Formats: sequence, C-alpha cells, structure tokens
Amino acid sequence: EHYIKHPLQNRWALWFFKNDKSKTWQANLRLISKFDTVEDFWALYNHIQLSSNLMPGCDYSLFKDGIEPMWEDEKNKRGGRWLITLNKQQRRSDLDRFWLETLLCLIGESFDDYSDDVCGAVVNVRAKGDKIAIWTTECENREAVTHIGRVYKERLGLPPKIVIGYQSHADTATKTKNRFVV
Amino acid sequence: KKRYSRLQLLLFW
Ligand SMILES: CN1CN([C@@H]2O[C@H](COP(=O)(O)OP(=O)(O)OP(=O)(O)O)[C@@H](O)[C@H]2O)c2nc(N)[nH]c(=O)c21
Repeated sequence: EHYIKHPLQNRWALWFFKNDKSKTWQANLRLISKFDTVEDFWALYNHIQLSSNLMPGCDYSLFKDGIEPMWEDEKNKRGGRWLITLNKQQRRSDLDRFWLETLLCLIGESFDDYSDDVCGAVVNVRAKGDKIAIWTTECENREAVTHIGRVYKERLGLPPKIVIGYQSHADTATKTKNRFVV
Repeated sequence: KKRYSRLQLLLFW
C-alpha cells in the first residue's frame, strides 16, 4: 500500500544509562524515545550513537513499553537473561552488529510462540568487556527460556561450540551460576 | 500477528 507505516506488535522504549547524575543506580536512567513502527525504529537508530562509540560505563536498553529496564519491575523480578560476553577486541568486530541483530530480533517478534516471554535487551559498554543480554520474564519456564536462547544464538550466527548461559536476576542481584545453557 | 523477518526490517531502512 506504500503510504502506511509498518506497525510493530509492541511499542518499545529505548533507555540510556550513564553513571554521571546520581550515586543511586536508577536515577542515572534516561528514557530516550518510544516507537511502534519499523520506520520510527530506523529514524531513532539513525539519530543515536553506535554502542562502540559510547564512553565505558554506558548502557542502552530496549524494553517493551510498560516494563522498566530493571530487576525490580514486576515483569523482570522472577526473570533472567541470556548473556553474551564480549572480549575487548569484539567492541570493534562484533558489538555493533550483535546489538543491531538483538534489536531486530526484539522488534520483529522473532521468538515465535514464546515472544511474550521477552521483556527487553541491554547492552553494557564496559572497559573489562562489553555485554549484551536478552531479558525474559520467568526464569523457571525451561521451554520458553531455552527456545529464546536457541533463536538468539542462531540469529547472532554463533557456532555450536560457543556456549551461552542464562542467569536469573535473583541470582545476579545476590552477592553467578547459569540456570540454562545453549 | 505482526512478525517481520530480518530481511524485511533491513529493506525498510
Ligand atoms: C541492571 N542493574 C545494575 N544495577 C546496579 O549496577 C551494578 C552494576 O551492574 P551492571 O551495570 O549490570 O554490570 P557491570 O557494570 O558490568 O558490573 P558487574 O561486574 O556487577 O557485572 C549492579 O551491581 C547494581 O548495583 C542495578 N540495581 C538495581 N537496583 N536494579 C537493576 O536492575 C540494576
């Protein structure tokens, strides 16, 4: 039809984090923008820095609107994350392409029957090694969590020999073991 | 109902 924008299943919110406003973690979160079409996603993506050009200590988070990008949210507190850990050199080679693929997985509803279990994703730019993660709502749904992990691994193009792990947020927040691996 | 392939999303860029 040409003149109609292509709507997303969900409205998404993009958040930025930098540790330069407050000594309390959550007061450093900024809501950047919300979008609910493919066209509006790309308009936003085109305006913002690549993750590799952010100062160490910064995060982007993309979460379904209504879910705050923190453990304490009702939809994250029983949940967990699939974690991708990058070495320092992968900031250059893999970080930006992995983050974009992650964004496309989310907005495109790429987890078929288990897409509702996905809450969001987070990229941490860190001097010790960058991290990307997909956050899901219930760490005890073995079927949903494992399916999501397998989709994610396939979409990043990681070979069978590379193993990724899922951690519950409850475990991450306690002073971490994997609940699942794929 | 709204699912997009990788291909589709990139084309729309
Ligand atoms: C995601 N976070 C992160 N965070 C605070 O920020 C700290 C650093 O977490 P991070 O940014 O996820 O990881 P990173 O900076 O690499 O440090 P680490 O070595 O702990 O992984 C946490 O130990 C915690 O004090 C949080 N605090 C609250 N209350 N809720 C949250 O959802 C989160």
